[PDB]
Amino acid sequence: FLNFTSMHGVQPILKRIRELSQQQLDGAQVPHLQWFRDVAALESPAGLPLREFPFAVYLITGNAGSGKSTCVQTIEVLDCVVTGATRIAAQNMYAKLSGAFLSRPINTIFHEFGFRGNHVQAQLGQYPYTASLEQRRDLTYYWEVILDLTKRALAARNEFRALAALERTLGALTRLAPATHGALPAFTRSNVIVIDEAGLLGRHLLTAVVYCWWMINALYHTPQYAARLRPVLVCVGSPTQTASENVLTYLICNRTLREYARLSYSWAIFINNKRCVEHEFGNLMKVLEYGLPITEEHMQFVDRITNPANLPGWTRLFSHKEVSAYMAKLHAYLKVTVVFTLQDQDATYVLNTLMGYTPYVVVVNYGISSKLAMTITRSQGLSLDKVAICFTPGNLRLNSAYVAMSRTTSSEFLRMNLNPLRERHERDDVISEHILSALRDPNVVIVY
Amino acid sequence: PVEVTALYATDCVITSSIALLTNSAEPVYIFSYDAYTHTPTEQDRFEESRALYQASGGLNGDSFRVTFCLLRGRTRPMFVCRFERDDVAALQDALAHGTPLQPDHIAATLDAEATFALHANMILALTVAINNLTTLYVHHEVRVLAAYRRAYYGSAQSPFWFLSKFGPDEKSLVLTTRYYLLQAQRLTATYDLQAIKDICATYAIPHAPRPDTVSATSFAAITRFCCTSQYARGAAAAGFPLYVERRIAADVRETSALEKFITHDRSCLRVSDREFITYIYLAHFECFSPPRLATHLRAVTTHDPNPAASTEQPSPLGREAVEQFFCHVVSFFERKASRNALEHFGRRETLTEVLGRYNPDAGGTVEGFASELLGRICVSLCID
Ligand SMILES: Cc1nc(N(C)C(=O)Cc2ccc(-c3ccccn3)cc2)sc1S(N)(=O)=O
Repeated sequence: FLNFTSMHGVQPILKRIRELSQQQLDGAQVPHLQWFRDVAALESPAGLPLREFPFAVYLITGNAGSGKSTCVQTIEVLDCVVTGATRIAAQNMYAKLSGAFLSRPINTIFHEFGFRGNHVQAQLGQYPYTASLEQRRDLTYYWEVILDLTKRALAARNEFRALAALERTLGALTRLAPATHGALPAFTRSNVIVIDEAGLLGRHLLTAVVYCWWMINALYHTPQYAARLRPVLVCVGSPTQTASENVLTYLICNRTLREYARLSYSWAIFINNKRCVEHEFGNLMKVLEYGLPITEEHMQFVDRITNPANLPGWTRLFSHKEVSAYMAKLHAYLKVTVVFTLQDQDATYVLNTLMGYTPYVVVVNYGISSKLAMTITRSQGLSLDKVAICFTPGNLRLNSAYVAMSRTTSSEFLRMNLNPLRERHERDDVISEHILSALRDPNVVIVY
Repeated sequence: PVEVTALYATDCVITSSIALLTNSAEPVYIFSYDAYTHTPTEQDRFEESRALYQASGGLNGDSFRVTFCLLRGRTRPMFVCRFERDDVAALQDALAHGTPLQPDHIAATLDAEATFALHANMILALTVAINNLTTLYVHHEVRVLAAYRRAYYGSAQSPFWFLSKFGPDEKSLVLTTRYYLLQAQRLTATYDLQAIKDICATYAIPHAPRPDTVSATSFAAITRFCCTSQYARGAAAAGFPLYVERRIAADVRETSALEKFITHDRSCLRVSDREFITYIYLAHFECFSPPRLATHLRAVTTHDPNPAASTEQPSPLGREAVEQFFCHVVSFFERKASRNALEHFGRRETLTEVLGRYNPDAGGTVEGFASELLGRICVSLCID
């Protein structure tokens, strides 16, 4: 069907990735398991040596609705571990890629990477630090997690070395170890790790993923480890619409990471938006992003709610408390009015599917999803059709405006209170400058 | 000797396959099947592929080597049978009329050396795990079953899966399934499934009404729904892979030729940022518009499978650089964008057009809504 004559632009992509992961490292640079010991013994990050954990990156960026997921669909001629940054993203790619062909249950990066329960409740960044790829600052940052993960991994092998020894009697049986054992993590089977929507991750989490991948590959002596094979993270995401510092931003901005990764030769940009169908909205969104100058002409189209009276089935995007106030008053007045009234929200549930009750309300328990009022920050990733924005001035940033106005297919369903392009608004043009220079690079690949 | 790759199925298939190797089993269905002779001009390639199939004969060969397989690599063999006897008749029935192959014929044709050659490493692995012929299924059964679940991934699907993923139409099912799962690896075309579906849609060959118009339940009838299809035998089945290559050649020629112009002009236009983004989107529109994509897809469409006919004609996609690539060097990138959006998005009328409709500056409606705050105190500027 005609909408997929950008698939031809996806093949060069795969070539690079196939080129990028076939590359073997030299033996003196491959990390050795002894490194991951005495990390388990070191009490405070102060004793970490300068050691370069290798990796490669092939980055994917573009607005939502650009078709950035079509690349992840096409990466099923390559052996890969597709993973997501949020459970929502993981399920979204499960549905997206399991609708096209076979697909193993896609987990978040935290199910890979070993992240577990006793890791959310961990304060981070307490240890200080004062460039070279020689990563240490990231592990110092994210050290409670890294330390606990390494201690757990060492505390609990020979699943792979045994087959290697048996073949040393007579490298094949090593590859069949995943088929035989049902617990070995997915980092053990491939070096291509695709991360959907990488902007929802911390800039330290790149180094942590590279670290734990090498750690599992060493603690298990998996064949790719024996092949001097290096991690290849394919970070698909939206830099401008997603937000510390982003992994995608970390890669696009940091000059030593931008030159070790050699991005200009290893980056694809998705320029299209199959979602929006109206021209002026498209031009506005094209400006918001790409950081073009704001004109009175781009005004006069943005020219073209707190009361719950009249916009039923419209989501009011507010910062954190205003949502609570709105929903509270919603429930409070619907008492005197289809619906009725009975922790991420404020208390008391509306019957709009959330209509039936007993207490498996419709489901095991009663933490639920409303999709009625939900903040701008949480609005990211979730694509809607029933938007109505409530910007507050004095802390207005065009990142927030560009997000909030881009959750919906058509501007016919767009409402808000103020003009974010008219009031005082903070310009964060550094990402836009980088992306726009990137487009202007002959080695970068661009897909319409 | 006519080699054949058969993607069979069983009403799990892993349990039946292990049992069949074990000589301990259910009838199987050759869903899609390849056919190739070992050891050329595309004319000769089409002729040989055609002559191997036949309108009448299921397969023009006296001796057959059948690798039965299941679902990088998208299919993986399970066991290799041979057919020299008059049991070849059963193979002809299965490949031609879709009749299931009974287990007894399989066992009588199971070439033990080749089948167990490609299993030995897996038995070794199972033993090693247990230590920490194939008949480990008698004791430590569940472990062997689970390991072979993990080994042949997604080889235990539903009929609905093959019917849904691999096409709604007969043509899509037969040809796309066969190509993608078998001939892509055998024969280039490391393309996604949807890509080959789109290429199949362009394979505009003579369709034929079904002698018994049916469609769709479970694993009994999709085999007869495919092996009897006109598309599985003859010029169509013999010319589909060659046309996949030809279509990709034409496309990639056009797309790469236009990427050259875009990429160069993208890295040489010393230009303002506004005009840069205007230019990038204008170039992509002028090259790959829905109208021009439709024109090129028609230009690459074939109507007769034989590459000697080749109803496809040379494409105009790239030669339409004349309209936009005047970049020899109000600016031109804006005015082309205008004379262009006017076409593809519509006429945006004008302000005077509605000022005529109001002939509110004097019409009382200036105080018709602006003076009607209506309790809210367009409106509230300094609400799209
Ligand atoms: C007439 C025309 N139509 C054109 N299309 C189809 C488009 O822009 C399609 C599009 C629309 C929005 C975006 C986007 C960009 C950044 C953030 C969000 N979304 C990308 C792509 S481009 C031209 S023109 N006037 O240059 O010939």
